[PDB]
Amino acid sequence: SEKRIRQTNARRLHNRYYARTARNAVKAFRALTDRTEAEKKYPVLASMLDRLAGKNIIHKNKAANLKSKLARRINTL
Amino acid sequence: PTIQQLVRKGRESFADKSKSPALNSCPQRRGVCVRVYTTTPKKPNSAMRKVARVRLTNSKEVNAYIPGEGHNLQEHSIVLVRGGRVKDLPGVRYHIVRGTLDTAGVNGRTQRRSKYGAKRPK
Amino acid sequence: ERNLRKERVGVVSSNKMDKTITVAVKWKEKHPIYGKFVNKTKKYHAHDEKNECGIGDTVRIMETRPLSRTKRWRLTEIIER
Amino acid sequence: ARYTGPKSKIARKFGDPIFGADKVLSKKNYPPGQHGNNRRRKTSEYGLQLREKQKAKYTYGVLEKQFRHLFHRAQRAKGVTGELLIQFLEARLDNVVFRLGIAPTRSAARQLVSHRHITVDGSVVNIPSYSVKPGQVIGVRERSKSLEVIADALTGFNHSKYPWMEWDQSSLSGKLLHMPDRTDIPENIKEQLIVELYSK
Amino acid sequence: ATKIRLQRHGRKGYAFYKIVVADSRAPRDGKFIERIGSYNPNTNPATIDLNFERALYWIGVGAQPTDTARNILSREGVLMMKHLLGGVKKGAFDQAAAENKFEAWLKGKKDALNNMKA
RNA sequence: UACCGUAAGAAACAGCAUCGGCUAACUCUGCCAGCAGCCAUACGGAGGAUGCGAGCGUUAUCCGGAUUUAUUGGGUUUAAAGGGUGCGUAGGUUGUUCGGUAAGUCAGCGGUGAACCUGAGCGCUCAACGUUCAGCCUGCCGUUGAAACUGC
RNA sequence: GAGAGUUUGAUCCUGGCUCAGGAUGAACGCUAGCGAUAGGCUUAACACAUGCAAGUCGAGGGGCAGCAUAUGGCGACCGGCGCACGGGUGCGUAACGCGUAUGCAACUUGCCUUACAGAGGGGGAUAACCCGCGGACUAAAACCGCAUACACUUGUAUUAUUGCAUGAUAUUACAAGGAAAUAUAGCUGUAAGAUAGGCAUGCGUCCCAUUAGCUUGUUGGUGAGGUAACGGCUCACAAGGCGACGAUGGGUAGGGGAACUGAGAGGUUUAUCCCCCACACUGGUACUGAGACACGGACCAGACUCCUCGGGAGGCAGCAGUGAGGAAUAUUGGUCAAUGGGCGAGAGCCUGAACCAGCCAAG
Ligand SMILES: [K+]
Ligand SMILES: [K+]
Ligand SMILES: [K+]
Ligand SMILES: [Mg+2]
Ligand SMILES: [Mg+2]
Ligand SMILES: [Mg+2]
Ligand SMILES: [Mg+2]
Ligand SMILES: [Mg+2]
Repeated sequence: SEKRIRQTNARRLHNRYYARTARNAVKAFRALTDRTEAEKKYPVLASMLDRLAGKNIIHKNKAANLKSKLARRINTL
Repeated sequence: PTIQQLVRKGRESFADKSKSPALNSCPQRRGVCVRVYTTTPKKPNSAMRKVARVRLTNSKEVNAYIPGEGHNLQEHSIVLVRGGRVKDLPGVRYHIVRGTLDTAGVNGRTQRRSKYGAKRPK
Repeated sequence: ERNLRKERVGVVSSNKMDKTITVAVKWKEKHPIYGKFVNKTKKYHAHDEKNECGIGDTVRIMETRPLSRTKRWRLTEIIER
Repeated sequence: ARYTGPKSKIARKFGDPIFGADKVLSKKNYPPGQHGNNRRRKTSEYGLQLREKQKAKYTYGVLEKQFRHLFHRAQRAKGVTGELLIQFLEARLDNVVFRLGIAPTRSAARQLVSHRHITVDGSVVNIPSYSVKPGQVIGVRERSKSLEVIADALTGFNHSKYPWMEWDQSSLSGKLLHMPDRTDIPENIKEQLIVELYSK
Repeated sequence: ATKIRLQRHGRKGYAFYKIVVADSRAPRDGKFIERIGSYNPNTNPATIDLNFERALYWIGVGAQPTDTARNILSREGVLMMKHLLGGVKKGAFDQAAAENKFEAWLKGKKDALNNMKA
């Protein structure tokens, strides 16, 4: 019975770390102004979101929504 | 009424009422006799009927008629009460089931034994 | 090869909303018990992008996805004014 | 259950010796009890219908639930209700044995059927209420073809005159041709009274 | 996954099975997508009724049969690769001729003589 | 399935004055009771008879006759039941005729709607029951037509 | 598709009542032989002790206490899959909850099937073991990078066709970004299928008007955020929306097919059976997961109960005892032989589902 508790707790910490990292990266990217700098840091954050969706921490549709929003912003500066 | 009147209002149906409401749809009930007394019938009938005031388990007071020749019922006796009303007696709409719990069968019976809880003679 | 969304024909009952209108559709059918044919109406809420409808005009509406809270129809055509 | 009571009482109550021939029916033609042969109080039409139903039941050895089910079957079936009821009563296995003459009385036929001395289509059937269909073969079981009672019952029954029954003494068996008509059935039961009693 | 299995439907002491296509999570005698046959194991010839076309379709789309359902399908001849042949055509298996194999095996009948001479 | 030897191990319950199928004696307020009512063709016992029968009676609950909520299918002078009388809002109903429309209405086609329940089988020695197949789909939805009637 | 009696001195009406008939998950009284086939706490989502009810894989990994000289296998540990089903209950709920019929050009879907591609390199932890609760070491199909996917996601452009408005589909791309497992059967990406969910709609869905006004995210818009997904779902102008075709409030109830009943119309109930919904001592919050009201998971707050002085446990609406309540309802039974389910390459293991047996005037 403790095996389920331990596995659930370890997985909860593991998921929380990566989800929080991705959320902070998205929040930091949303505040950028320089178009060249935003275009330079967009690929790494897109990679982070797609890797999260692959690891199943978030949904592929959620990653797609976030990437679409950030690409639209980078288009409009 | 007109069809428009019936469309507007409609018809009403009223559910009937139980002839023995203190049973609460149970076929029988358990009770305790408060007072075991004797009563007089209506005008065209003359006798001394044996009735008991019974407190049912559902906290209801009933008047139950004790049938058969003679009984051993007293106060604080646990009895079984079933439905059935006597015509001449007013307000007595229940019967005591003989041969169950405290009340015993009618002694000396040979016919209609199952109605008075009398065992088959040897 | 589409799946033929529902369509209704009704009469505009209100237009005092930003790009939303109320359409009342009335019909007759027999009473389930007494057999008399009775009138009943049903109201709707439709989307009108161009605000091209007044009051009392006969309109045709089609079923759409939820566009708001209790707004599931769009205005296809206007049959009468 | 079975009636298994005295038979001359029922015979005298109904007048007709429905259980065969007896020496008691003469010099005694009154219903049993101390109140017999004291004139005849007017019995109602309902009483007459009831007595006809009881006569049929005591004749064929059938209890009330089975009789009611037989009436339901006749009502469902196509034809005259009373004629169908009498045909169904006569189509029972014990009645078929009795008509074939393997046993002297209907109760004797029922006892033989129950004790498994009767075969239907080559197989042992021991349900006395079994409904025999035309074209079937009902015969004595091979292990009991030399029973003294069966031999005595068949002695003198060389007639086998029933049109709807074909008897073969070589095989000790018989077959049913068709369902006989009510007029051909030799029973004094007025099925119309039973029909109205059960339908009203 | 989607499965081909039997629902027990007879009575006590006499089992009759309904060959259905059902989701594996469904109750044994409960919801089913489709009914494709019946199975009576009480008769010695082991009576089987089956819808060949529908059974083949469900096998094609990937329903997984239970052990007894697979045996029934094999006996009826659904389990074949004649359609799987990519290099041949009109390959009449004709195995139904051998699968007939009518087992008309009966039992001899004996009787006991009645020597009741008394 | 077969052999030993055995009628041997196996019947009660409720009625019996009319309705209701069943009768006379002995007792006698005790009682009975669905009703008419009875303190004896009605109470208790005895003998008989009548229902049913491994059951038979009592109570409770539900349905039908009950048209006692009446669309099918009731009424309102005197049995319960016309508002004290008008005007009038919503609603309900709308003389005759011509032409449109097709909402009601009518018709065709298509889809959809385990077990149980209905004719025919098959298997349970019969039967309950189990099972197969023909006959119900008589609601809903979609799509084509008709225009007598109602609606617009 | 049929009954009877009863108001009077007598009659014809009106009108209620009482008896006849059918049925039950019934109970009670007297009595009781068998077989078959059904059913069995209807009263409180009452209370208790014991046991069982969900595990499996040594063809994933380090290992080896129970055996042959790690090899048979296997306690524990890491890891994969399952426990969200089967099973139980009817509290709540008058609601797109349920029935019937549709829509999603606003959706998701583990295991299963098919088709097209690919399985290249590397790193760090920490269980167990060991030394004492703390420390040290280490493996994986555990976890995480880098490489390759242009079948996928995102952005832009071109061409063509087309729908029901938002639009949809198909070639052309350039650009960026996203995987894998090995052991003796498998793994990863994409697409289609099948299955299972979700959302939204037309119609139908109990009484009280001795309940007539209700509503301020409330009705619509713009934008943003969020979600699998559309949307006041949430957050930063206009005043609208619902209402005698019954809003709002109060009371009561899980809903259907069945079943019973009647000539029919209809009426009664959802006991056993099937489908949908709701729930798991009472509330709140989430986590894990393809999937959660989490039925043999967690945290917190309550109350109740039990065992212990530092505290620790339980939830009987899974199956059997028992007690209480009641007119009233059974064994702390056998087996996985059959059907179904989980896991496993298979053999196989588990299964209070199930199949059986026991008890009960018992239909
Ligand atoms: K007119
Ligand atoms: K999973
Ligand atoms: K098994
Ligand atoms: Mg019987
Ligand atoms: Mg008057
Ligand atoms: Mg007047
Ligand atoms: Mg990579
Ligand atoms: Mg999750």
